[PDB]
Amino acid sequence: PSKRSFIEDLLFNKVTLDLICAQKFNGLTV
Amino acid sequence: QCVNLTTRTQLPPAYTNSFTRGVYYPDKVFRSSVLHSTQDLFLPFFSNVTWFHAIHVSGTNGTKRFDNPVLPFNDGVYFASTEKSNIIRGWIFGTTLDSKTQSLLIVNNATNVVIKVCEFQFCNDPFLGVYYHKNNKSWMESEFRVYSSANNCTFEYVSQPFLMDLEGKQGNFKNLREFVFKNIDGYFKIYSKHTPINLVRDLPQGFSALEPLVDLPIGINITRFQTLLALHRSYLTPGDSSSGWTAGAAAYYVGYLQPRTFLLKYNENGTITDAVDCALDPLSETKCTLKSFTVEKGIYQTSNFRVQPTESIVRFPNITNLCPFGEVFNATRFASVYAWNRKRISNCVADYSVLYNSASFSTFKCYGVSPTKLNDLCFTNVYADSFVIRGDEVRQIAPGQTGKIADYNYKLPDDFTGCVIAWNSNNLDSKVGGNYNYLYRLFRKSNLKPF
Amino acid sequence: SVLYNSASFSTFKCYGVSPTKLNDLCFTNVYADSFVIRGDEVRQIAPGQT
Amino acid sequence: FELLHAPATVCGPKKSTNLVKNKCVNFNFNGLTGTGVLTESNKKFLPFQQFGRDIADTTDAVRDPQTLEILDITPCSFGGVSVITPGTNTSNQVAVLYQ
Amino acid sequence: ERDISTEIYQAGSTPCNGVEGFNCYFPLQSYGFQPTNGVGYQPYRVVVLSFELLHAPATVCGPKKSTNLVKNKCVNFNFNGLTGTGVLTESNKKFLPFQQFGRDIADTTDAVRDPQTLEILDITPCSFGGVSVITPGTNTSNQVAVLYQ
Amino acid sequence: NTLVKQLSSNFGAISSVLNDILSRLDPPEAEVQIDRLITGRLQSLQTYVT
Amino acid sequence: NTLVKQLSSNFGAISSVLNDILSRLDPPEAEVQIDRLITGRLQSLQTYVT
Ligand SMILES: C=CC1=C(C)/C(=C/c2[nH]c(/C=C3N=C(/C=C4\NC(=O)C(C)=C4C=C)C(C)=C\3CCC(=O)O)c(CCC(=O)O)c2C)NC1=O
Ligand SMILES: *[C@@H]1O[C@H](CO)[C@@H](O[C@@H]2O[C@H](CO)[C@@H](O)[C@H](O)[C@H]2NC(C)=O)[C@H](O)[C@H]1NC(C)=O
Ligand SMILES: *[C@@H]1O[C@H](CO)[C@@H](O[C@@H]2O[C@H](CO)[C@@H](O)[C@H](O)[C@H]2NC(C)=O)[C@H](O)[C@H]1NC(C)=O
Ligand SMILES: *[C@@H]1O[C@H](CO)[C@@H](O[C@@H]2O[C@H](CO)[C@@H](O)[C@H](O)[C@H]2NC(C)=O)[C@H](O)[C@H]1NC(C)=O
Ligand SMILES: *[C@@H]1O[C@H](CO)[C@@H](O)[C@H](O)[C@H]1NC(C)=O
Ligand SMILES: *[C@@H]1O[C@H](CO)[C@@H](O)[C@H](O)[C@H]1NC(C)=O
Ligand SMILES: *[C@@H]1O[C@H](CO)[C@@H](O)[C@H](O)[C@H]1NC(C)=O
Ligand SMILES: *[C@@H]1O[C@H](CO)[C@@H](O)[C@H](O)[C@H]1NC(C)=O
Ligand SMILES: *[C@@H]1O[C@H](CO)[C@@H](O)[C@H](O)[C@H]1NC(C)=O
Ligand SMILES: *[C@@H]1O[C@H](CO)[C@@H](O)[C@H](O)[C@H]1NC(C)=O
Ligand SMILES: *[C@@H]1O[C@H](CO)[C@@H](O)[C@H](O)[C@H]1NC(C)=O
Ligand SMILES: *[C@@H]1O[C@H](CO)[C@@H](O)[C@H](O)[C@H]1NC(C)=O
Ligand SMILES: *[C@@H]1O[C@H](CO)[C@@H](O)[C@H](O)[C@H]1NC(C)=O
Repeated sequence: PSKRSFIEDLLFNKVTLDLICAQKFNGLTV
Repeated sequence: QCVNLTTRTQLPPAYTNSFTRGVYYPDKVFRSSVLHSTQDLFLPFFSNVTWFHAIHVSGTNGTKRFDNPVLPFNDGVYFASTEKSNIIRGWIFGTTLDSKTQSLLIVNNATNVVIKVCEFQFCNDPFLGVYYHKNNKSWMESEFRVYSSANNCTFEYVSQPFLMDLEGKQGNFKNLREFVFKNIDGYFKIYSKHTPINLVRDLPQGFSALEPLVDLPIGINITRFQTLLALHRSYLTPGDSSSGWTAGAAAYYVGYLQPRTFLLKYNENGTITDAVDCALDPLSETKCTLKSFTVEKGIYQTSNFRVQPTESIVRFPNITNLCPFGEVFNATRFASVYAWNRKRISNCVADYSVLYNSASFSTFKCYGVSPTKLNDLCFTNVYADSFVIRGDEVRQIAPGQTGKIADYNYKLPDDFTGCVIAWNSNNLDSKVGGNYNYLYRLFRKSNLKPF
Repeated sequence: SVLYNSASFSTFKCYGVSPTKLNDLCFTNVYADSFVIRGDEVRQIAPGQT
Repeated sequence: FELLHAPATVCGPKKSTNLVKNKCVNFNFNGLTGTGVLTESNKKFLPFQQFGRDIADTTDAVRDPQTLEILDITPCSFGGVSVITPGTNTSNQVAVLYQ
Repeated sequence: ERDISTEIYQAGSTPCNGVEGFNCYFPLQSYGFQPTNGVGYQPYRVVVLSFELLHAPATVCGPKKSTNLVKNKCVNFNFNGLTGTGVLTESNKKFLPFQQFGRDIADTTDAVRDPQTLEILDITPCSFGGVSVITPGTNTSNQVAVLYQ
Repeated sequence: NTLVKQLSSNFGAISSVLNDILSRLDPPEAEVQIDRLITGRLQSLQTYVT
Repeated sequence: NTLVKQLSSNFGAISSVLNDILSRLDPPEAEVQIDRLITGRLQSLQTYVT
C-alpha cells in the first residue's frame, strides 16, 4: 500500500519509534 | 401619599441588541497610545437588553404602558435612557424597599439633585407628576409621591438650584443619557455619559466611553431597584388621581454586568476609542492573545480546554467491624459511684452519630468539639465511664466544677477532652420499698485524684 | 506618633506598616473598629490566625 | 481521649456512594484522589495488590474495595485550540481546530 | 462582615421554629465579667485601625511642612507618598478632571498632579550613562581617555 | 520521562501531592508549601526548555 | 519588551516598587520581601541572557 522501496522498508524496520499515554497524563502533547 | 394607578394595558416585554455600548474608565491613571488588558465588571458585547418604553397609543382601548416594575440588581447595572420630553427622573435602590432597611434615593426634582439614604417606607407605585395648565401653556411639577416616611438616616447631599424645562416635546428622541451603577466594597460607584442623537427606537451603533462622576461612601446592601417617571396631568386626562393621567413618550434600556476581560485602546489624548471583548468569538480571542486589533493570516494557538468532571464518588471498604460501644450503655446493672467502671475500646470504628440522635438523652452537651467533628477525627484507646447521681449533682458534675463529697470523689480535670451524656432513670431505679442497693460517700477524710 | 506615645497602650503591634513610619504615609478613608472581648481573645486577633 | 502517643486504632466512620463508569469524575479509593474516566479492565492483580502503576509512576489502574474489581483510569480529554485566519484585512471569518 | 441575626440554632434534625427546646440552642451566649476573677478574665477594649491605598486622592495623613516647588533641577520629591527622584517640568499631556497621575509601558509614573495648585508636572529621571576607558597599555604609558556614551 | 519524574519530588515541601497539602493544612501555612512546589516545578520545566 | 514587562511583577512581595517597600517597612521586616523581589528579577535577567 505504501509505495516504498525494499531498502526503505529495511531501514524503517530497524528503528523502533503505553509510554505516550503515560506522558499524556500531565499535559504533554506530541 | 400613595395613589396606586389603574388603566394599565398588558404587554409582553421587549428586548434589543445592545451593540458595543457600555465601556467606562476602569482606573484613574492616565494612559496614551497603549493597549491595556484588564478584567472587571463590563457589559458583554451584543447582549439582549430589556427595553421599557412609556407611550400612550391612540385609539379605542389603546395600549397605555406605565412601566415602573421592580428589577433585580445582580452585580451592577447599565441604564441608558433616550429622551425628548424629560420623563425619566430618578432611581430608588434597596433590598426590601420599605422602612425595615435603608433605601438609597436619587431624584432630579427639576430644582436640585437630591441624594438621600433614609429608611423610607416606600409606596407601591412611587412617582412624580407634572401638571400642564392650558391657559398659561406652562408645565409645572405638582405631585411628589415617593415615600410615606423618612427616618433613621445619615448621608444626604443636595446640589445647586436650577430651573429645568418640563414641556412635552413632539418629534423624535434626541437626547441620550447613559449611566453605570456599581456597588463594590461599601462604595456606590456612578458613571455617566450624555450625547445628542436622533432615532425613534433601539440604540445608536456609535461607540462611546463613560467617565466616572462620583463614588458615594454608603455601604448599604442592595439587591433590587426601580426607576421614576414624570407623568402628565391636564384637561386631556379626566378622571381621578389613579386614572386621570397620561405618560409622555420615553424609553430606557436595562442591561446587566458580568465579570469579563477587555482589551482597551487609548488614543493619543487618552480617551478610550475602541475595545475588544476577549470572550465573544474566536477572532476576538485571537486578537486578545496577540495583543493587537489586526492579525495577519495563519494558524494561532490561542487557548486550552478540558472536559469538566460532572460527578464525584467515594469508595471505602465495606464496614463489617461494629463496636461494643452500644453494649456498655445497655447495662442491666450499674456500678457504684466510688467504683465507677472504666471501659477500653480500640481496634474498631467510632460510631457516635447514630447513638446520639436515636437514644435522645435528657442531658446531652459537649465542650470543645462538635459531634460531627468527632466523626471526622481520630482517637487512640478510647475510654468510657459511667455512673449514677441525683439531679443536683448534674450541675456539679462538669469540667472545672467543684461541689460536695460525692463531687470530690470524681473530680473532672480542668483541661479535659470529653463531654457529658446524662439521662434520667426513674422507671428502672425506683423501688416502692426504697432502693437501698446502691451506696455513695457523704463524708470523706479528704479529696480524690481525677480519674 | 505623639498620640500612642502618651496613651501607653499595653498591646500594640502593626502588620505590613511600621509604627514609626506611620506619620509619613498618606492614606484614603481610614477605618476604625471598636469592641470589647475576653482576655484570651486579645492574644487571638491576627490575620490568618485561627 | 488521648492522641499523639501511638498509631491510631479507632477512626473513620465512612459512608459510601454508588459507582459510575464511562464518564470522567472525581474518584477516591482508600485515599487515592484524582479525576478521570473509570472503565472495565483486563489486567489481573495478585490477591493482595491494591492499585497498579506505569513506567512514569502514573496510576493507570485501581481496585474497588467493596466488589473486588479492577478499574482503569483514563483522563478527561483535552488539547490545544487553534484558530485559522485568512487575515483581518481580507475577511472576518475564522476556522477553529481542536487538536 | 457583621451579623446581628438572632435565630434558633438548628444543628440537630429537629425543626425548632423558635421553641428553644431539646437540641435547639440559642447561638449567641453571654460573657461573665466580675473584677474578682482570674488573670485572664479581665475585659479588653480592642480598636482596630484599617488602611487602604492607591484608591483616591489622599485625604488622611500626617502634618509635614509642605515645601516650595522647584523645577528643571532633579531633586527628591514626595507627592502623597510617591517618593522618587527626577526632573520636574511643565506638562503638555492634558489630564481629565478625575485623573490623578499617568503611567507608561513599564508601569512607571512619569506624570503627577500637584496636590496644592492643581497642576500637572512631568517626572523624568536625571541624566545618567556609562563610562568607558581607552588605554594604550601600562607597558607603554599611563595616559587614558574617557568616553561618556 | 525525566520531566514527568520531577513531579514525584517534594522539593522541600511536606508532600509532593498538591492536593494532600491543602487537604490537611490551613490556607496561610500551606501557602508557603505550595509556593515552594511551584518554583521547583517551574525550574524543572525551564531546564527542559533550555 | 518581555524583559521590561517582567520588571513589574510581584514575585511574592507586597508591591513591585522598591521605594514603596522601603517607605512603609522596617528593614528587619523589609529584608525578606526585597530578597524575594531580587531573586525573581535575577532569574528573569539570566533567562534573557541565555
Ligand atoms: C435622571 C434623569 C436625568 C435628567 C432628566 C437629566 C437632565 C439634565 N442633565 C443635564 C446635565 C447634566 N446632568 C448631570 C448629572 C446628573 N443629572 C441628574 O439628574 C443626576 C441624578 C445626575 C448624576 C448622576 C451632568 C454631569 C450633567 C452635565 C453634562 C455635561 O454638560 O457634560 C442637563 C442640562 C444639559 C443637557 O441637557 O445637555 C439636563 C437637562 N439628567 C439626568 O440624569
Ligand atoms: C434575550 O432576551 C430575552 C431574555 O430573557 C429572551 O427573550 C425570549 O424571547 C423568545 C423569543 O425569541 C420568547 O419566546 C421568550 O418568551 C422570551 N423570554 C422571556 C420573555 O422571558 C431571549 O431569548 C434572549 N436571547 C437569548 C439568545 O437568550
Ligand atoms: C427638590 O428637593 C429639594 C430638597 O428637599 C427641595 O429643597 C427644599 O425645599 C424646601 C421648601 O421650602 C425647603 O424648606 C428646604 O430647605 C429645601 N432644601 C434644601 C434647599 O436643601 C426643593 O424645594 C424640591 N423642589 C421643589 C420644586 O419643591
Ligand atoms: C444582602 O441582600 C439581601 C438583603 O438582606 C439578603 O438576602 C436575603 O437573605 C435572606 C436569608 O438568606 C433571605 O431570606 C431573603 O429572601 C434574601 N433577600 C432576597 C431579596 O433575596 C442578603 O443575605 C444580604 N447579605 C448581607 C451580607 O447583608
Ligand atoms: C396600592 O395598591 C393596592 C393594590 O390593589 C391597593 O389595594 C391600595 O389601595 C393602593 N394604595 C393606595 C391607592 O393608596
Ligand atoms: C401658569 O403658571 C404660573 C406658574 O408660576 C402661575 O403663576 C399662573 O397662575 C399659571 N396660569 C394661570 C392662568 O393660572
Ligand atoms: C429607628 O428609629 C427609632 C426611633 O423611632 C429608634 O428607636 C431606632 O433605634 C432606630 N433604628 C436604628 C437601627 O437605629
Ligand atoms: C486630541 O487633542 C487635540 C488637542 O486639542 C485635538 O486637537 C484633537 O482633535 C483631539 N483628538 C484627536 C483624535 O487627536
Ligand atoms: C441499646 O441502647 C440503644 C440506645 O440506648 C437502644 O436503642 C437499643 O434498643 C438498645 N439495645 C438493646 C436494649 O438490646
Ligand atoms: C481619654 O480622652 C481624653 C479626651 O480629652 C484624652 O485627653 C485622654 O488622653 C484619653 N485617655 C487615654 C487615651 O488613655
Ligand atoms: C460488602 O458488601 C458487598 C456488597 O454485597 C459484598 O459483596 C462484600 O462481600 C461485603 N464485604 C466486603 C468486605 O466487601
Ligand atoms: C489590505 O491592506 C492594504 C494596505 O493597507 C489595502 O490597500 C487593501 O485595501 C486592504 N484590503 C482590503 C480588502 O481592504
Ligand atoms: C613591555 O613589554 C616588553 C615585552 O615583554 C618588555 O621587554 C618591556 O620591558 C616592558 N616594559 C616597558 C617597555 O616599559
